[PDB]
Amino acid sequence: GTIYLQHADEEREKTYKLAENIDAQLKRMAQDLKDIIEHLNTSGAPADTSDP
Amino acid sequence: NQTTSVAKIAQYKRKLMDLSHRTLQVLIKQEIQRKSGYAIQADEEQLRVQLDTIQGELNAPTQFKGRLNELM
Amino acid sequence: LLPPTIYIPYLKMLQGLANGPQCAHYCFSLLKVNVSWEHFFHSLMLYHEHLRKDLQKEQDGLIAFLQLTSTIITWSENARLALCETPVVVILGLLQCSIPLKAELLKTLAAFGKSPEIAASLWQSLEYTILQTVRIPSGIEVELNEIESRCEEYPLTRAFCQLISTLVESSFPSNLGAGLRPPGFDPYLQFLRDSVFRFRTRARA
Repeated sequence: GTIYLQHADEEREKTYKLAENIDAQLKRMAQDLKDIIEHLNTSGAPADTSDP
Repeated sequence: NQTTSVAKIAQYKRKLMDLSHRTLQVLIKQEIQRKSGYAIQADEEQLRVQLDTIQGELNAPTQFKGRLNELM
Repeated sequence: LLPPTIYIPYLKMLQGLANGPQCAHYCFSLLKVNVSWEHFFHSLMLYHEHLRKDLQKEQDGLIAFLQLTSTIITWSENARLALCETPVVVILGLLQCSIPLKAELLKTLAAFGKSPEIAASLWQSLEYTILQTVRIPSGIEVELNEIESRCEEYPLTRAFCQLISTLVESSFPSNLGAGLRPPGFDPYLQFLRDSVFRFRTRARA
């Protein structure tokens, strides 16, 4: 609120906003990769998953 | 106690990661609002060089496309 | 007597001698005519370079140098301009350096400040000397920061106030700070918010 009662503008902030999304994004991706691996594992022998 | 207590450990861990994201986000906004000031550069660009690299690396091209979904 | 310590006490002793408006005048002439004022500023200039290039004995010498210049400049007349133009440029340069001293040069600078229009060199020095490092966003706080960064310690502030009191007495340049920042005198007053807001919570009455 304080900063708003100032001259104006905000800046060089975007870069960080990019950094967090950038850092965040791969986290997105790890999940997807996890979501793949499980599927691959799932594709594997039938009639009894519960066997030894 | 142990088998259904895994719940707390997993829950705790996720909470940790979300708090980490907020920690980082609050950490980041304390460096845009106090910090411009429009001072900011020096070390910053180096951060910024690292970040640039990693980011469109990723992008682009290459990776995404091809790979993820030749696989899916 | 050249020995640094003798030299500094010599400066102090003379300050004491400078007392009357009349005596002050003689002290002015002593250096000017029959050690010269120029040598004195030179010493200050040299110390300045040594200090910055590098980045108690000196404090003794410098403190004395300033004590003396202050005493005379205060008790003088048209002469003030002459000393002003010359220590003004050098004193300004010294202020940029950290120094313990900052306040003291500000006090001396103030003595130099003249009553008339020819304040302008002084205002520019001050604005330039707050503005230079600071990065100002378009808000108010960034401006306060410029002052706070530079005027770190108590002596620095008191000196600053004396200089400002003098310059503000009756005048300043239009569109001050033009080029670098939002112009005008206003940010200085904001700074006082930092000061007399704080004052209530001094140390030390």
